[PDB]
Amino acid sequence: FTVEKGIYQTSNFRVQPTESIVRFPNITNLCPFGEVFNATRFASVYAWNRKRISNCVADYSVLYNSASFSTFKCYGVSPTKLNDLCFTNVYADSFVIRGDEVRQIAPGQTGKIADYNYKLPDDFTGCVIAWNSNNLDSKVGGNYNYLYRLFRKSNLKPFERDISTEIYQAGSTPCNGVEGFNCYFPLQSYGFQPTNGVGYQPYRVVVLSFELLHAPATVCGPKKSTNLVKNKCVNFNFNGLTGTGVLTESNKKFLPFQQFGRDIADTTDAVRDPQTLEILDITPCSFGGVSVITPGTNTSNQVAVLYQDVNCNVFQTRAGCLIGAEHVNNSYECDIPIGAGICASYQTSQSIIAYTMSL
Amino acid sequence: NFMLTQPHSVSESPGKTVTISCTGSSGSIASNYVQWYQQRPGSAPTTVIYEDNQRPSGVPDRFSGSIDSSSNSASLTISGLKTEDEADYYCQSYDSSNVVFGGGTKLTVLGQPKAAPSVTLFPPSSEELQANKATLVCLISDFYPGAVTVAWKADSSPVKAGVETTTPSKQSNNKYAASSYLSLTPEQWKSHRSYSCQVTHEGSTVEKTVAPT
Amino acid sequence: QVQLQESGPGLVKPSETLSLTCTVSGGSVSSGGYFWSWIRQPPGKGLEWIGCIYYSGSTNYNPSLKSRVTISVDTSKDQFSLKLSSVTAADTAVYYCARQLWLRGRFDYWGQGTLVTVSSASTKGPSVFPLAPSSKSTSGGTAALGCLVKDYFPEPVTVSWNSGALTSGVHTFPAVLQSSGLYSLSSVVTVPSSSLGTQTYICNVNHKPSNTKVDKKVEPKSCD
Ligand SMILES: *[C@@H]1O[C@H](CO)[C@@H](O)[C@H](O)[C@H]1NC(C)=O
Ligand SMILES: *[C@@H]1O[C@H](CO)[C@@H](O)[C@H](O)[C@H]1NC(C)=O
Ligand SMILES: *[C@@H]1O[C@H](CO)[C@@H](O)[C@H](O)[C@H]1NC(C)=O
Ligand SMILES: *[C@@H]1O[C@H](CO)[C@@H](O)[C@H](O)[C@H]1NC(C)=O
Repeated sequence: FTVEKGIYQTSNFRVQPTESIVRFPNITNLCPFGEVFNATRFASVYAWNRKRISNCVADYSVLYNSASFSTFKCYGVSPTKLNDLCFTNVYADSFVIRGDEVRQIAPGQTGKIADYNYKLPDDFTGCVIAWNSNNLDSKVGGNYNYLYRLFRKSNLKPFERDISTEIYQAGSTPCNGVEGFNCYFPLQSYGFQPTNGVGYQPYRVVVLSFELLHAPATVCGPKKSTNLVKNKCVNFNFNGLTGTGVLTESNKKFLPFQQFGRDIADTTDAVRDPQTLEILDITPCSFGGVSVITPGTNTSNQVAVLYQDVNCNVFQTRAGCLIGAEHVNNSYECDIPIGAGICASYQTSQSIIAYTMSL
Repeated sequence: NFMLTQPHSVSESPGKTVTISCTGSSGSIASNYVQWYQQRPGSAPTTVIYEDNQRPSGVPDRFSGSIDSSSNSASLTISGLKTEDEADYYCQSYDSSNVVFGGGTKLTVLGQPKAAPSVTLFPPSSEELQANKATLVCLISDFYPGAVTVAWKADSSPVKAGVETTTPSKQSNNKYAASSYLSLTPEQWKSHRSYSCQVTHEGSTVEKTVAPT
Repeated sequence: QVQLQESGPGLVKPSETLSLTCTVSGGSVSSGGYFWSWIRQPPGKGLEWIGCIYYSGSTNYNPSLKSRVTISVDTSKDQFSLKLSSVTAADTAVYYCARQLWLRGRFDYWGQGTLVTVSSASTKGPSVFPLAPSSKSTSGGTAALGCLVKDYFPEPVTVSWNSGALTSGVHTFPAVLQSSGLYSLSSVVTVPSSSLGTQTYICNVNHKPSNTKVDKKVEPKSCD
């Protein structure tokens, strides 16, 4: 309850950041992926094209605002919140199908195509994009270039392709691969025609599934670019660290292949801005703690608060910031030490003053 | 030419389960996303379901939707009917760059008993007569059910020309209110000895009469 | 959050041009990559889709409403407007400006619906006539009196009794279309017959679009 004259450390001063600006990309780009949706010709369902995408920035907004797709189905994730969510790999399964068979392509349905060509599992989180392009993949006289499977011995595992051309056996008598009795070919040609209606034209159906495993994000959606702020205690995340500090204008340039910068003490204190190739320094804001100057018990009641290594009645001393004690140019013998050759005392009403000590 | 077919009138007692359908004519119902909108009378519609099975944040869990793609019908299941559920239900589609809505469903619940329609008759005013106009006003109030048939009379001949009547509207005391107006010339008002308005309500007839005095 | 508020007149003449603008507060038209759409709803009928717009020049219109919908976006004022040509009497619908997050999906935010009425006449003031109670106007211990509002254009008209001091028993009826263009209604109040000759009853009919306020006193009928 009684405090004597001297410096007492009570707590620490923390400069909490007020803004959090994050900027990974600078612009938007995409790898050649639309070529499989705009190719000269497609593949059948017995042997469909399989595409893998790796290490490529890609947005799905362009693949939606075409205003030309007749149908669109994506389960597992909301269509408007899939870009910011990040996965590992995207599998593209492109094939052709008729107008009466787009109904059967859904998780949990039976039929003759969804069970014999491509089985959809219950935990199917992909998107199905289908549209009509009958003016290119069909021609007069009968377009029979596309194939599909009609017969199979038993069920097939999902995400499995079958290209077996063996003749399916219905009974117990072998046929030795002839067009005889009690056997039939499993592969049958399509019936595409440019003068068809709305339920038997060749539609292009693609499947965009996602991979979820113990791997970092490789191909997903980029981020937006916020405003650049400098000389303020602002938290940032420039591709390797969530650091809070001021961003001053540096005078040292980097080699044109580096992104980070460390020091002798091995602390990341320099990062190149991806927006304009600007080299910015990093310096922490919270420095030191606080101290209280007390004249003593039965002498005074007011106190002076000293900041240790913080840059700002108020006097900017060489040992931080001192508030609550006026500065006087004369010098006496000092009693309460502060540091850097300047002390504080209680003299003439009477108030706490700070002065350079006399030797 | 793709149109969504919806049941125009659907009624169910509170606490039970009812199913609202939405059938597509040409396009398959699993082709495009189906959105159900519950709109209060005199209020903006609000989205109560999206992606055909996902409930937006705020709506109760009971707004469950199912897709019967074989019959090309979209289904919306409601469990535990309440008072606030009485609203118009519309199902949405997209077809091909042309958003198509549904016919509409009126969730119903199953409060005034039969009430007699107090009838009042008013003759034309002298100020209206000085304006070369005349109007006979018949008032129908405090009645239930809200189905009243009016028939003006000129002494004994029924009057149909210039007759304007109002549809019954619910009052504050759970009853209904209505009116009938007979536009007339000042000469025709005094040509007949008397004019009368006859109100038929559930078989019973209440008649008032007025005369030029 | 964001909100959508419509403007423009609530009336339009037949074979004219409609001008309804929906303004945006709390958000940006160009930012976010979302769509705008206009949806109308006739009274007692289902919702009808008119058209949708982007912040660019992309537009798609209903096939039944094609070659008549003109919608433009002005990002400077942060609003978009819809222009309609050859409006008929069947175009009477409540216009809703709804924000659309997914082009094939839900209209998450709906603006409040402005009422649009198409009628063929000149805006005219109402004609208020007193409704005198008499012996034939009372059935029992209570009587009735009112005021007649005839030959006005447009809706709505408000009627108050004794400057709103009388509310019990007051019945304001919905308007009905007359044989020639205009509307007609009445507002009546049930009163005990003892205070017929001792209390003054004045109806206050107000017609804001024509800027006409009429106060008409109601007195018992005098035989002449
Ligand atoms: C990102 O794009 C902007 C605008 O095109 C450009 O100014 C900036 O230099 C780019 N940054 C890169 C390519 O790192
Ligand atoms: C395919 O090519 C056409 C014309 O070159 C183009 O308009 C379209 O956007 C491309 N992509 C798809 C998915 O149709
Ligand atoms: C303290 O900050 C002020 C303004 O931010 C600046 O003028 C002054 O030079 C700073 N003090 C030191 C020692 O850098
Ligand atoms: C102290 O005196 C010196 C003498 O020149 C003057 O420069 C300085 O401003 C004075 N300081 C105060 C706080 O009065």
